Amino acid sequence: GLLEEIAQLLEEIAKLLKKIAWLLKKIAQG
Amino acid sequence: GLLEEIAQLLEEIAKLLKKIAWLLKKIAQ
Amino acid sequence: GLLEEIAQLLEEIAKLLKKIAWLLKKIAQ
Amino acid sequence: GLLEEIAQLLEEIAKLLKKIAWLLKKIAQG
Amino acid sequence: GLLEEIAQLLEEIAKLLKKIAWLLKKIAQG
Amino acid sequence: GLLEEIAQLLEEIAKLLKKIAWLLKKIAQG
Ligand SMILES: COCCOCCOCCOCCOCCOCCOCCOCCOCCOCCOCCOC
Repeated sequence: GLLEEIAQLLEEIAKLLKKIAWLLKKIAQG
Repeated sequence: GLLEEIAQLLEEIAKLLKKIAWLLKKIAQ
Repeated sequence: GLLEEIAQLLEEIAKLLKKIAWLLKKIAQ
Repeated sequence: GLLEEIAQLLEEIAKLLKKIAWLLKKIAQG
Repeated sequence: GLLEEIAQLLEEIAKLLKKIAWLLKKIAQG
Repeated sequence: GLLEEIAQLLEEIAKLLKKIAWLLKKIAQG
């Protein structure tokens, strides 16, 4: 169903934001 | 530091998005 | 209800984004 | 500067999310 | 670099948000 | 409809995220 499809896409965005946060922590530890 | 604080805020946003996904599956069921 | 919970989570996300913006200005200034 | 421009764009995204929340509350009310 | 990597992930987030937007439009189509 | 408005707001957020991605590339350049 399409709501389950959107839910999976949000789960994918959440994973990408976590990846950005990890990168910023590296910029700060710069 | 300020950049580390921003990163922690992004992690909080991700947790909120996962909660939205859980709610959407409940709506569908 | 489930949709209202989703809206509340979006409002929380917006507050977190405003905090990130303030921190960016402190980095700049 | 450019960081201040990004800050402004994040403030705009926050405003737009707040609008989506407003709209979802309206769907739920019906 | 790390900023360019963040930029790429932000672009992917934007693409997924557009897919969500399209699925929302399809939900409106039944 | 309201879902369609939400979809368009998500598209606008996606555009702002793309602009942030551009500015981050410019900061890196720079
Ligand atoms: C039937 O009923 C259906 C209802 O269906 C409802 C569906 O509702 C769906 C809602 O979906 C909502 C989705 O929201 C996504 C929100 O994404 C936010 C993304 O934020 C990114 C923020 O990124 C910030 C990056 O900042 C970098 C700073 O870098 C600084 C470097 O400085 C270096 C200078 O030198 C030190």
